[PDB]
Amino acid sequence: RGELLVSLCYQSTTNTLTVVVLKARHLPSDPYVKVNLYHAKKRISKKKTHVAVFNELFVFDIPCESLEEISVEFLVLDSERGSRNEVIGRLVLGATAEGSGGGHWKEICDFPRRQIAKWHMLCDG
Ligand SMILES: [Cl-]
Ligand SMILES: [Cl-]
Ligand SMILES: [Cl-]
Ligand SMILES: [Cl-]
Ligand SMILES: [Cl-]
Ligand SMILES: [Cl-]
Ligand SMILES: [Cl-]
Ligand code: NA
Ligand code: NA
Repeated sequence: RGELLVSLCYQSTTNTLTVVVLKARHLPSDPYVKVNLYHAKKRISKKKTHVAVFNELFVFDIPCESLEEISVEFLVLDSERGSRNEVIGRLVLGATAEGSGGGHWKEICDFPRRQIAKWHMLCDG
């Protein structure tokens, strides 16, 4: 399913979360990335890159005092005129994400104000 390089930084003093979509590799196409921010299970924000180096920094406002019920969803999509863009791959980082996102997310919580970059495997989405 391919790989996605993301950097995250929990700027806790301002309650912001910065997210950089850097790049994808080994994609199976006209890729862009959509980024959804969830509070508990409600989407509270969304971003997307242009349409595979992406190099795009986003700043999210966190409405609560911690990242405990926050999750970030990355979708790598193939842009195609005249039909629904197909999800090439998917990545969720959060407090109960599979393993990848999970530990990257934990490290973000453990080292606030640090930028931590990591390669993650994409899943089906
Ligand atoms: Cl490689
Ligand atoms: Cl989209
Ligand atoms: Cl979406
Ligand atoms: Cl949408
Ligand atoms: Cl650039
Ligand atoms: Cl932004
Ligand atoms: Cl890595
Ligand atoms: Na935001
Ligand atoms: Na389309």
